[PDB]
Amino acid sequence: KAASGTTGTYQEWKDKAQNLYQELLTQEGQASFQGLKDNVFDGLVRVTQEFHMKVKHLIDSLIDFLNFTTEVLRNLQDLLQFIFQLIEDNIKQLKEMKFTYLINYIQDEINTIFSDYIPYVFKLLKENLCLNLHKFNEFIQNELQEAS
Amino acid sequence: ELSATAQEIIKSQAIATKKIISDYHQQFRYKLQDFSDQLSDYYEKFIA
Repeated sequence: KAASGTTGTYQEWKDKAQNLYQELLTQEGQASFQGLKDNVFDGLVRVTQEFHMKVKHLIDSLIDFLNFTTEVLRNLQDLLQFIFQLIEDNIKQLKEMKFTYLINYIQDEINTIFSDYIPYVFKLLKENLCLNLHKFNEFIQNELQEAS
Repeated sequence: ELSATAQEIIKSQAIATKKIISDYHQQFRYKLQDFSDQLSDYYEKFIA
């Protein structure tokens, strides 16, 4: 009974293992993460806009609270709004220039290099060895002639 | 394959496991019979 149950459970779970293998292949392809980056950038933009509104409201309320300085506070409000706009622009840029591409690029580069460039380097070493040996022979022949 | 191998191994073990006990129980009984027979002639051997 124990053996039967164990075999049944293993065969049951074999399928999800292959599903996870497919998911891993997709991840190595780097094709399921960019969406999360876009979502987080959108959330960041939304939160930045909300905080922009809250901060300007706070400054406006503070002016009246103090009156219950003014020009400086208004200029500070304008500058803070400018900084908020800069932050929003930077977030939009970061969303535009996502980093997901270079990971797959380097993965492909290493996969190609291992199977392509390494044998060529070995061949370079072999050729250099033979060439240096032959040059050694030439130079020793010349030196021996001079010694004789 | 592993499950089948394990099942056949345990099946092979079980028969010999039973066989040993089956062999030993009958001799266990025959020993009691022999001892009971022995007790009968103790007094006569002693006296003789």
